[PDB]
Amino acid sequence: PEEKFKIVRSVGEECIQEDELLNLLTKKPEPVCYDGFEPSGRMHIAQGVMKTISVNKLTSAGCRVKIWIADWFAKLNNKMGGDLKKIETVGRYLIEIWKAVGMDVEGGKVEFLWSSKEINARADEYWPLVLDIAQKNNLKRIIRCSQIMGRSEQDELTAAQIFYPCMQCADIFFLKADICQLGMDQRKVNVLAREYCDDIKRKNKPIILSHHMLPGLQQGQEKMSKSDPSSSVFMEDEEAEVNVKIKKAYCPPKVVEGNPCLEYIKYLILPWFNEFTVERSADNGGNKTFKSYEELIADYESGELHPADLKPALSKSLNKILEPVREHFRKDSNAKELLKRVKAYRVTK
Amino acid sequence: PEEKFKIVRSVGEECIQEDELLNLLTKKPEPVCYDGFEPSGRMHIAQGVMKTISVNKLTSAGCRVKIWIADWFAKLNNKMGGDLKKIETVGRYLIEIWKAVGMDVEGGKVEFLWSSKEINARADEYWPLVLDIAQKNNLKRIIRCSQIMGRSEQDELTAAQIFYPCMQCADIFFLKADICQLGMDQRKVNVLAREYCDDIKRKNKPIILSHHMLPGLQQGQEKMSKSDPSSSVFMEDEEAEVNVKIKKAYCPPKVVEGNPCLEYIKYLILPWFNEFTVERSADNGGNKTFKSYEELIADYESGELHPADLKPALSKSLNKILEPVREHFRKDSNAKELLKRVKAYRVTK
RNA sequence: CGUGGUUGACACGCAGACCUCUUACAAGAGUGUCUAGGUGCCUUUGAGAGUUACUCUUUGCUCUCUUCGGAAGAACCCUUAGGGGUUCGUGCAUGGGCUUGCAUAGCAAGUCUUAGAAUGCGGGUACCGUACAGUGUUGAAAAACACUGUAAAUCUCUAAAAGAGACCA
Repeated sequence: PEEKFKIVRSVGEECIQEDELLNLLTKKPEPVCYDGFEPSGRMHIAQGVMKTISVNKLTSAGCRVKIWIADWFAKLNNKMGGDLKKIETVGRYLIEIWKAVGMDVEGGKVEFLWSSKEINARADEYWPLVLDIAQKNNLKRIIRCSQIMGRSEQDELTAAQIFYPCMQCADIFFLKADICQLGMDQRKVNVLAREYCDDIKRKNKPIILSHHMLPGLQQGQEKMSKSDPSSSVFMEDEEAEVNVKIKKAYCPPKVVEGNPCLEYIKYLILPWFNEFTVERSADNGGNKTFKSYEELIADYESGELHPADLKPALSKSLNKILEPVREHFRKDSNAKELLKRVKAYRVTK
Repeated sequence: PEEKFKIVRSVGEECIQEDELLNLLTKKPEPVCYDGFEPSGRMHIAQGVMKTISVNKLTSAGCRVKIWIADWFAKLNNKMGGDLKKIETVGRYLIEIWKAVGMDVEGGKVEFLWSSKEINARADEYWPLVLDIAQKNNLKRIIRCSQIMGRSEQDELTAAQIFYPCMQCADIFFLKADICQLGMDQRKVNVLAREYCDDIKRKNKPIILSHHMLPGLQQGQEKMSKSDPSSSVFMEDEEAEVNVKIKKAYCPPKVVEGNPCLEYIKYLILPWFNEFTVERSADNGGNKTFKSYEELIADYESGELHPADLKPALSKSLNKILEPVREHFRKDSNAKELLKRVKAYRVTK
């Protein structure tokens, strides 16, 4: 079990109640992890590669991971104009990308679930729980959780934008979840779920594994936004476009803080290949391999590793990791049609 | 149609867009009526008998009436502690109550429908509507739709309590109703729904048929309260119970305003019996029969009809109205069991 | 913006931008490309009636003549030629004196300029260069002529928002 809490804790930067997670790993042989995915259009890299890495870490630890294709969450946030069929197409696109990028679906440990079909099948189990969470939480607590949706508390929130935390908190218990492996922004609704467990006196509270929020490619972008395609790497971005964005990616010399390129390295590459090789001419210090992020940041700050070397090796490696998905969507006809339809849709706020 | 227009109009104290109502009666041979009521315990007279009078008078106009069994909604309001089983038992109690009191169901024009059952059978049709109502209306408007559960906007609100108004407003297009026969009390959510569709630019708003809110037997009670059985005559109340409640009922001499006995006559006896007979000794002016309410008020204000004579006649007529219910619940085993269980349930605020 | 070409084509002095390559946004290379807007007016404007649980208001969708003349320009019907019957096209806030809150002059307000087209702004209305899709011609490439359109391609093809009068979990 020791390696296991290491393997899983490596999934998220923030882990609440580490001892209880250890207990769960020790006692219940196949913990169930989940994350929610609103199909809101083209999905950027932090969504694909980092999550594939995380789910692979979990399944290698023996965890069952449920990928919640949260369609009504997408409509509740008026994605795609709230269109059922476009949203279904986008979800199929996402599943295809995950299969292509190297997600261990064939392992039999990853199950992709639709909120509409699944919840439609057990409405009686769910809706009472939503009513209960909604009843046991005043409005203000629900509104504070709006950041799960990407909306501030000052946003004019539709009453559905008020219910949304209720359903998303409920899914935690609907799905009988053990580990909430999600992003930072899901932290408020996850705490809503624990305080609900406190209200309903369920001893077994869910473990919380909140993941690092991958920044946008431009300076000061705490997170990639689908609204700025140049600031977000899309998993279907082409070789040249990878290159262009990266070149345009912010990467000040000797400055690690707020330097996105180093962060994407840290959270994608070293997790992907265990090391980062910067290929350099003999005159400029020759080829160099970074097996760890500390070595990379040291060589970056000292000035031995300049951004002009990081970014090219960086985009090289990014295009490498992305090439299999390019090949899949070039080869698979249904995936190709899904890609064309998804790019044919307008991104909505 | 003018006959139909008058008949339907007489049901409610306030009838709105009378032009639209006349148009509907002329163009739709069988317009759709309904009532939504939380099964929250013992049935008092204003809720049973007045509703029976209105629904029967409407069905004689050829109208179809859908009685909305508000079990899921009642659970939203925590009736019987929100226990759906007790809610269902109370609903069966109330249905057999209407049957005993003289509903025209055998005419095939009255329909009892279950909110939980129908919503589950057509949840795909329902839930989107509630969402939409949530969207097009801010929080403040839905809280302004608070009353249809009862409290003012100031009392503490949970999120389920915010589902409720939009859920009723969705009931509208869920039921395909053209005229909504309910009390004055459904009003601000009524325009919640008109605003809803003005926004969708549909073409035909349904009519309201607002029933008078019957006061309690005590001074200053603008409406009946089940929290006060002493101010509430229950349709299963024995002759002694009715007589005592009427005796303690507020009825100042020569004062018509706020005299619940007079409104009780107006809305139960004259509508039910077409007349009101006050039995008095030859010395006390002898028996007098009131066919119209104005004659009753003229004699009452002039002092010829004293409360000592009005109250016994009121109690006699009310007991006459309630005797069929007593006989039904005395003879029918299932009705008697339902009565036992409903009386056994603590009316939960 | 100018140049030689009288002129269309053809090249040059400056900017910008679309695409590629590099490159840390920056920055640098490539002529593959393009780059004037006008001629014309209207458009601040009675009321009511309707937009799937009340009224009304701030706004939006439909029915009667569509307020200083209101269908501006267009289109449909009929003509000796002058004309006529019909439809569509319905923009939004302020002033300026009038007096005050202010010793008169910000901002607003009680009044009018049906609208001082005055101050700010879009849409439709023919023509033109431009560019392309389509026709016919001159045309060996290129270029050009005339018509439809676009230049702000296109629209809630109906998921129009808010506000004031009430009985809860």
